[PDB]
Amino acid sequence: ADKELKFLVVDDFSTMRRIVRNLLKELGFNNVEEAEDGVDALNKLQAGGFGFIISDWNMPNMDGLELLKTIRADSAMSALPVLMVTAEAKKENIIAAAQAGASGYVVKPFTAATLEEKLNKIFEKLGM
Amino acid sequence: QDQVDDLLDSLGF
Repeated sequence: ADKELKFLVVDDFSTMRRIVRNLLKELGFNNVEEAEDGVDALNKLQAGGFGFIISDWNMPNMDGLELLKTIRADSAMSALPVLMVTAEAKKENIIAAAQAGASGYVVKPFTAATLEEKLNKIFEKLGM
Repeated sequence: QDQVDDLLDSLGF
């Protein structure tokens, strides 16, 4: 993947957004923006240029799964990589993420190494 | 946990 790939980090908890952003920076990905929920995220996505989405599962107004579906059903954004982040891995949620088209699924908190590992699995799958 | 982990592994997550 290109070091300048533009990421959108979505979470209603500001501290977690900062942490994910810092983890991305640690891996050399500096082009990162933030959104506080699914609605805010879609609003900023309408601006264009985004190449990767990392979204939390539980957020008000529009949660992670709802954001993911919206992206996948949109003609311009349908192929965007989306890594889902959750507080707890659950069978039902995992199957739901698969059905909706999640590129990845990871439990927080996670280290830089783990993030790197999840991103690389997605890049490889997508030939990025 | 073992099962959750195997599910994730099977799905490529």
